[PDB]
Amino acid sequence: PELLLDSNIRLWVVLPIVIITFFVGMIRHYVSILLQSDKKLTQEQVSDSQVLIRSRVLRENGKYIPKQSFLTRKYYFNNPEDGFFKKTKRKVVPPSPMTDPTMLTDMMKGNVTNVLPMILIGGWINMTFSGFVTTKVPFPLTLRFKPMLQQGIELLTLDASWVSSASWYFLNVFGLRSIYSLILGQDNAADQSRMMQEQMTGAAMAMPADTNKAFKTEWEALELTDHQWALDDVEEELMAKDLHFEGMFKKELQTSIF
Amino acid sequence: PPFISEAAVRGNAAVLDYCRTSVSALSGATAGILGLTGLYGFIFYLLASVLLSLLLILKAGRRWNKYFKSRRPLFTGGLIGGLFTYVLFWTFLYGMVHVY
Amino acid sequence: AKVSELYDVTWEEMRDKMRKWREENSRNSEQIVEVGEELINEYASKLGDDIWIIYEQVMIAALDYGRDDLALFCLQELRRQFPGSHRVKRLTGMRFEAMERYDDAIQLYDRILQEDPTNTAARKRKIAIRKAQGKNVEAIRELNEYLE
Amino acid sequence: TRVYPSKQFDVLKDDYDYVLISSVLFGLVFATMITKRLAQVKLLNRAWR
Amino acid sequence: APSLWKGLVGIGLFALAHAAFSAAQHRSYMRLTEKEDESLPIDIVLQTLLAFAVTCYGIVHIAGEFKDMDATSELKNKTFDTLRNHPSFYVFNHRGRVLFRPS
Repeated sequence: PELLLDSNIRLWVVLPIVIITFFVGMIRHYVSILLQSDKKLTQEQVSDSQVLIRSRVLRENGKYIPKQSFLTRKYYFNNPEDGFFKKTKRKVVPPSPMTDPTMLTDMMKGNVTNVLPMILIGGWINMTFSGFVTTKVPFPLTLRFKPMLQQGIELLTLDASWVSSASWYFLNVFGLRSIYSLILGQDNAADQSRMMQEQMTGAAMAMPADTNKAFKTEWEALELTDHQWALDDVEEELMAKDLHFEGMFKKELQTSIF
Repeated sequence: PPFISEAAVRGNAAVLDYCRTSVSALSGATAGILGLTGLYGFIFYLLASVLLSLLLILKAGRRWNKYFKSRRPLFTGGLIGGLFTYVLFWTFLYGMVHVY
Repeated sequence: AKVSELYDVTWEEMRDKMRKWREENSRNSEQIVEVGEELINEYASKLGDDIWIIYEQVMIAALDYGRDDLALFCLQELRRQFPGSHRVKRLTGMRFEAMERYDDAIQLYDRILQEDPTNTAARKRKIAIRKAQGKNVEAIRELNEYLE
Repeated sequence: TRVYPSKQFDVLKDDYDYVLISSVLFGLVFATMITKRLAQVKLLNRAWR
Repeated sequence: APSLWKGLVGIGLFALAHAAFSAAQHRSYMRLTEKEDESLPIDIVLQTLLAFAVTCYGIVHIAGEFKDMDATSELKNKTFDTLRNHPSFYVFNHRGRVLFRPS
């Protein structure tokens, strides 16, 4: 411990920067909520979505269903003579994704270029305070980080532990990343780093990019799935005991009628 | 076990993460108040996390099978991000008191 | 018991009980209006967002129970803030159906459909108007139409 | 006199306008309180309409 | 019960802050005196740990929800009578309406 600092630089740099980043994050979250706009949904697309949900629910929950009705559903969906998915065809948009290009694009897109706006804020903050020493980090650091860490102090003998305001605010950004969700909730959009990146639950889950292709894919998926009546096994309950109905029947006396 | 509700699971996970982040935040303040070296500080953070996990298991005790399907998230969960938010409050009060 | 009940409660518990009633969508219009108008005259201070749903619920119960005066009293309060709101239009149409002149309610539903194409509630209310007006066969056909 | 080896790295910079900093600090809170009610009324209007 | 936990957490936080202030005063005194590389008193350190352990006990009790995993248990009390009526279809044609009409 050395480099005795003033008590006026801690009350005019640390607290201001902390409040600045806190309120910047909160303002960003509130503005993100405000700017959110609804997307128009057409009735045909809605019906397509509901049919997709129906077929997916049939795929998921198909064990607890009569075999005759299950085959009737599957025929109605398939129906080689007419076919609902076969005849009903909407407009088709020419595509562009390709196998190798999209396989690579999965990584090329990513979220690589989402740090620059925070770098702009850090640059402005460092521009305001040219020669300053905010705090020291207990973690030992290597001298090859000193140019990025100090960036404005002409000292070669000094250690890299003493950080500037730029890295101070940079670490302040991710320090409250998990703290923002504490006051807001699980779905938090106050991340200062990802400013332009849209983070939301997502309006209109269903995205039928190619209605016909999705129709055919579900048509073959419903042909692949088998039928196994999970109701046919009723003998397990046959030889058992009934004591839970004695269970809250004891605790159903205690409540009277209002 | 045949049918599982996502709302209850989400609530359980949210509560778990909330306590994990709060305990980590206070662990950072304690270490910053005392002032130690990096190795000892990281060991102390790990010890605090282990104590929190043990208390979390003690909270459930019996009938825990209905509450949590497994125990891996209880032991290993939010160890890196929690450390990221703990390092901030460790050095926040460290240099505020000693350096200043 | 009325004074005894009104004594050993607080507004928080009463509001929570009304919320639980909404969750269980029970048919207790008498008690809903009994606890509805009581908290509108005792507290009437805060919880606007809750009290709008409470206004709608109380008027819905009053349409069932015996009282159109409170129904219109809540209708004016609902219309004061949101001038254009389709839910209030649906509610007014339901009350109009309850009173007389079903045709103007049908016309209001037609206009609502003209404005917003995707309005399930108005179609359901029309299906219910023809459930009780005509035979159940036509209502079945229209319910099948909307369901399809 | 006092000699400065390398400018200054221990004392607060002389040209540090507090009016701008205080104005920004108060404006952030003012804008947050302004946008809070806007978000609330937007949510209410979207829910009702 | 929750109010007691909240008060205990607040008291522990206040004690932790007081311990921080005491440590700050000790270091301010240390900077006055040359050399004397000694540590802070163990009593206030133990008070700090006591305040840290107490505040971590109520922080877990304040948010305890632990809902049941199985989806059948919440609908174990709900009756089909309430489910039979729906809020979409409500016909306003009943004998109670004409019975309550005069009054």
